[PDB]
Amino acid sequence: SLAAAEQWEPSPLTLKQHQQVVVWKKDRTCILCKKEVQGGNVEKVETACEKAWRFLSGYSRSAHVCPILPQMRILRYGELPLRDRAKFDAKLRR
Amino acid sequence: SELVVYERRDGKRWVHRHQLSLYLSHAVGLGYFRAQFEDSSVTPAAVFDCLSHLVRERVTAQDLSEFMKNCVASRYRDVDVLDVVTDVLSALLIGSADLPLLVDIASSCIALSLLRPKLFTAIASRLLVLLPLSPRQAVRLVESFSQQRFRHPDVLPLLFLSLSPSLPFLSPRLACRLLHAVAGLGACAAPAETVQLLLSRVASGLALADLTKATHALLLLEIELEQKPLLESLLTAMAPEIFDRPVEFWSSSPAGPSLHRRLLLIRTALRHLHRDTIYNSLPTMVRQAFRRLHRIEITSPPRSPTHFVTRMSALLTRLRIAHFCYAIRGPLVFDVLERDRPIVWQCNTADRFYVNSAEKTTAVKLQERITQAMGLKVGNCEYWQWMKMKRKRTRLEYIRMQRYYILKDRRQHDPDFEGWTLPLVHHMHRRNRLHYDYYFPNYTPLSRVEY
Amino acid sequence: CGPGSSRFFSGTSRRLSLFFSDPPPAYALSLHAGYKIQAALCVDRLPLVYREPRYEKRWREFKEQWEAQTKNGLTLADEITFMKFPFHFFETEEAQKKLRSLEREPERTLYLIVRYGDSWQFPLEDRIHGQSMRSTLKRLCSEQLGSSYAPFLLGYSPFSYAKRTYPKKTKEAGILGRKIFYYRAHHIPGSENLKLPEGSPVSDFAWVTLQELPAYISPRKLAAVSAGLLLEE
Amino acid sequence: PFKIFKASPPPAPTGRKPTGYRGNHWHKKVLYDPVYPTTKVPAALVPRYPIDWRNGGRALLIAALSKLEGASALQRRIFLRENSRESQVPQTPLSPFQTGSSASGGGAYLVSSLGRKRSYVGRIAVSLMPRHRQIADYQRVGGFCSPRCFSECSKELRRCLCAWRCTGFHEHVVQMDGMLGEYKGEVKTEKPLFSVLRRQARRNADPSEGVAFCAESAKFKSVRRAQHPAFEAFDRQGPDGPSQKPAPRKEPPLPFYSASHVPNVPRPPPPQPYTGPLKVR
Amino acid sequence: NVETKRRNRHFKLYPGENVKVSKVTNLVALCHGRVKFTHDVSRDVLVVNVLPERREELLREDLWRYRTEHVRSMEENRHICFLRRKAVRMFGKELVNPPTKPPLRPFYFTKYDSWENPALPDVPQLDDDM
Amino acid sequence: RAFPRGCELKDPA
Amino acid sequence: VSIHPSYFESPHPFVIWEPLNEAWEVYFYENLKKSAKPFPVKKFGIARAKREALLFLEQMKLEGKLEKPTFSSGVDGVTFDQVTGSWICRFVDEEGRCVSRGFGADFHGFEEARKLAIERQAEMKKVEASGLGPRMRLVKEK
RNA sequence: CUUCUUGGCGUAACGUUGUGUAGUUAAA
RNA sequence: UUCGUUGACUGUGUUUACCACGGGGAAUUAGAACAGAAUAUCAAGAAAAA
RNA sequence: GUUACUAAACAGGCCAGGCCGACAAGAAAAAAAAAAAAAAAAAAA
Ligand code: FES
Ligand code: FES
Repeated sequence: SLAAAEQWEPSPLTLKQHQQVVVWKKDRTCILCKKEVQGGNVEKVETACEKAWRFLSGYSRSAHVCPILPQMRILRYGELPLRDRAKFDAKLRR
Repeated sequence: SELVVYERRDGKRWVHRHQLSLYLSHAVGLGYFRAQFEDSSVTPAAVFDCLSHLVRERVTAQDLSEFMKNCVASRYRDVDVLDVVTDVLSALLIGSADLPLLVDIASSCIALSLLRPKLFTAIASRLLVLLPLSPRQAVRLVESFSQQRFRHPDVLPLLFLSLSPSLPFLSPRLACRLLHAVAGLGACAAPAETVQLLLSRVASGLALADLTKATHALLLLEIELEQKPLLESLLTAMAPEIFDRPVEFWSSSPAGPSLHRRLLLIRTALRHLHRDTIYNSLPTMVRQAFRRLHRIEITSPPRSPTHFVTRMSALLTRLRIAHFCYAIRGPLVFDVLERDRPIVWQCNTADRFYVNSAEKTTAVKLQERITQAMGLKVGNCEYWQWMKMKRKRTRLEYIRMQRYYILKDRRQHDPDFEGWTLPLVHHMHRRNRLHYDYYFPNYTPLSRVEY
Repeated sequence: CGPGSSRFFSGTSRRLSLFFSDPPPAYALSLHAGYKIQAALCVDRLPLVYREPRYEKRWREFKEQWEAQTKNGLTLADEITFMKFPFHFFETEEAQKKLRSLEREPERTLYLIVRYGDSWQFPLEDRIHGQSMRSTLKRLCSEQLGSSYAPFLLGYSPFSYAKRTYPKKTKEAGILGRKIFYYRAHHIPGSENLKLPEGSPVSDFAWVTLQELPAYISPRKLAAVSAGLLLEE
Repeated sequence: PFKIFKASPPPAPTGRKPTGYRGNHWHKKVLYDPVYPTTKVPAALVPRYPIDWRNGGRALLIAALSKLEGASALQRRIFLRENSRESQVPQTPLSPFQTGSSASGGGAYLVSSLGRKRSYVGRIAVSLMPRHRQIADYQRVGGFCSPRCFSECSKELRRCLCAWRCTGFHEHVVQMDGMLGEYKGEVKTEKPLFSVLRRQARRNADPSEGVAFCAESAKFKSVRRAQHPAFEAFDRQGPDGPSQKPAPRKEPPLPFYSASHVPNVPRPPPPQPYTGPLKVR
Repeated sequence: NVETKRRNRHFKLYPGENVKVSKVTNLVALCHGRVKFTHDVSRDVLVVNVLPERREELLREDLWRYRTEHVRSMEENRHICFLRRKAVRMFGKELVNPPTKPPLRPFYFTKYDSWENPALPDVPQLDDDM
Repeated sequence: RAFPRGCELKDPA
Repeated sequence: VSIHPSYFESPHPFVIWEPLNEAWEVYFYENLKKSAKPFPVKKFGIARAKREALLFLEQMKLEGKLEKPTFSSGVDGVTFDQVTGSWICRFVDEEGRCVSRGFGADFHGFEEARKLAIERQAEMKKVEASGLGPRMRLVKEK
């Protein structure tokens, strides 16, 4: 109940499901960062782009800090379909 | 990378254990498995062994069936891993399975509550060859097919023919189970005499679970009116048991919540469909038992939302239609409920229809009957229609026209064969619009519009 | 569940007027489909001490520590931290180096319950035809609980309603039953407790937690009120 | 003082494109009329005062206050409002994953966000308050506890404590107070709206009848007099029948003659929809 | 001061089925068919629809399909258009005395051509279903 | 019975 | 006027009173579609409008236009959907799900759409009956 | 499972033709 | 969101509302085809036993 | 089936012939809240 919810101990499986992740809407190049992306690709939020991580975490007041920030779709690992999870498992292992 | 299935001279099939482990690891994910096993050093080669250990050179159908039994025993209900294992088992079942093994796999599928039409197609094909079954095994297979909603044209008549000589001599509990399975499959899935024979066996005959199963079977078969004496007898038999059992049995016991839901469903059906005919004429003991059950709050396990319902909600929001998602009314759950009007939007998925059919299941039909008796109008959006539309504009036009058709109070003819011209699905000029974007006369929301 | 007259009281007038109207009141009643309208008050006292979840404290402390390590935290310059106002209190650690009681059970929430004879319920009053439910609640507070007791009302809308049908003999008098609308209120901290006015129908009062509520109030009333009562297990 | 003969403020001058001077661009039709499109006013032509301390420095101060309170508090308040407006009936618990089995969502906000594919970055952008109306609204209801304390905390100097340590049971208290304290009647505006309109409570059919005791029969009887049954029906249900004469004149006949039979306009406007509360089934 | 005017010009009509709105707000057709009018009681305006049909003889017994009718919503307008429509594109219908000759000549050549000249040869009609 | 032809059957394949 | 309430009761499910237009609407089926013909009181009068609606109902009955059109393919799991105007075929996908595909009659042709649906269902039935899952290979050793 | 958008805005819409500038000719 | 983008494209097809003619130009169709380039938007995510 | 065009008089008066490479084109998305209070920043996205 409420007591158990407050005392909840997230299992490593639950933490893995709650892992955040970037899914790329489209292909694009960074103007200043020169990174190359392909639509449907899946990356870790930590290493995908530090400048975008600034805004995603709360240390940037500009939404244009990463030139391709609008092409991001931030989802949790557990929400991804089995196909994508298996396809990109290697790059999401942390 | 890839799995190889070998076949022998005698029809047996198998795969290498190492290759199976590699296939499972690549199909699910080694990070997922490492998190599940609580170890970051687990290599792909040991994934199958680690899973076996958690649930406790060649792998076979018997091995995978034992894995399923262990998963059921240990309450391991991971869906991705089970799906991969079921794919492999479906591949292996051909020409290498025995009747007890088929029954065991079917029972494991029932217990895990998985819908695997390919696996059950393979099972049916194997079964047709095997039989040119004990009554218990036949009833178990029938229950498996009913749970899968697989109204198979071939095997089902075979099973019913096998059971025909034993019907007069089935025990009351087996008769109740078979009647419930037949009700889930529909009355047309078995010969005409079958329901009469099963009901006679039940009448001659039994725990509270069996009694509630029989009552639910009556409601599903839509014979509660024609079987009033039997329904009254069932309720009279149940009520003492409901009173006798403790209060916490409905909340703490593993078989408590489901029985509570079924009994509340029976109560709601009797209340809203046959208030004057049956409910108000029931014994005071039965009514008091129903009140005692109703007083207790019902608990529901967490569920994920279907993206079908989610998209329907988003389109309603765009159309400014106030609604509630996954609302609760007694034992019933509404996919979408409207706030300002008495209409329930049902985003039916494949599981609500019989395998490869256009016909909704008996449970869905009963829920629709209850929803209509309660005074709510049901608007059904079939999954195939939703997928074919596929587009925001097409779906908005469909929502508007369907809402008008449901809510209209004039021109009340049969809803079927109503005209439809949806964008990019029917032929039309590009700029032919029924829903101009953002345009509402007097800024009136569609939830307030008077059709 | 059982409000019967025997269990309620015998030989009094004001107490029985509310629940049976056997001694007819001196004012005009208000019926809705044959049921007398009544307003019920459910005053609550919030916990007196603050509790913070471990995950919240952990996240906050870890954020502060992470910010300190990474040098990404707020600046908070001295020119905006020290400008000599009467409420100034900050000073760097370096410079420093150079059953009727409101105080009962301070870590939980309490609810004011009232005893009408042998029955434990919430304060209740009848609606006189033509006056607002707010006025009915004010009269309830001023005549049943305390002439100076004025708890803060959370709104003009009820948070729940209940129905009760009279027996055959009582309904033969022309009133089918009573329907009650419940209203929440807050006991303002630092305000005086109840002081039952002379002649008030209330026999006693208590401040009980959710856990103790079923020990006093009937399960029917608990079912009627629990949906609106705050969540605390 | 508090009581004063207030002047009606002059209307703010809505800008216009320097074109179409011979036409009437101020028809009373609703956006977006297919046959009566409305002329747009570019944001670059709306007259706005030059930025000074009254309009810029105040925004900077409020932004600093929001920074101190943390954007997370604003995000949480917005999320709670959005979830409350949509979860006004019992829902089934919703997990965010198909196989988590243990994780719970936290509201139908999940369903809405999944359906609309809402922007995780967009929520942060909104919470960072880049717009004048957003800062003005934070200056008025910026307090975390606003659903229960409204604008009372708009000037309190220890208000940040709510944002820092109002969680769990205290958030539940805020929500439960707000649900009882919020408005539930008809909103009356002529301005455009495009979001789901807030709920308006349905109204019961029957009214309440006053009854007083009569000892002559030892029974309760209605306070109102008898009147004829037809008169009672007219008073209760309405004019009865499909047609009746207009209301009789309540003013003394005018000494002068006026053509009172003439309608107000040659072509009357269309009927107005009923925006009031609906009935209860 | 439109709301005070009385001339019929000031009050525009509204597009409906198979009708577009032009730059100057002209209502223009989008499919081969027959015109129909509707009255919107809610908005108190006239709505112009086109029921799609292939060219054929306009019979007396079919004139009721093009009556002006009262509706409350555009959804009901679409419903009425479907109900009065003759047939659907995917099923077609048996054409009653359809034309068989080429169309009238361009205006700049002759303004007063003859409809269905018996001296001209039959040519296929393969444009009026679009 | 015969049926009218679809849009696909009218393109210059 | 003064009229008995029984006037607005219709004796047949296909005859309806429409009060917005105050007309008697008669439903029928023509050219594999549903149509309704109105009989207005403003045209015929009170009793005559209903009388003419009943006569038209009898005429449609004689013409056989009160019968519901039916679309069938003879193949289980393949059926016509009016909402999308498409032939729907149901089968089991690669993932072992129950899935459907809809072929547009307006685009392919009614019979062309039916044929495409049937052939797709047959192909998917073959693949499913094979029994092999994704990335699977069958090898026979003797 | 055909295809979710698109060749401005403009309730004053720019002066037709000509001259001049400019474009086109492995063809016309 | 403080979100992209430049279709405010290059061409083939003499058919079309209006009509003295001219300025298809108070400002009409996907001439629903064809040859190039570009921009935005995908879909799916079903099954929680006793 | 179907009622809609239509301002002549040195009649009673109107005219500003202009803006925009974009918070002015514009995909996707979003968009204006009763009364009262606070603030005195002409503020929906
Ligand atoms: S991808 Fe290069 S700065 Fe974000
Ligand atoms: S902000 Fe007002 S009490 Fe918390």
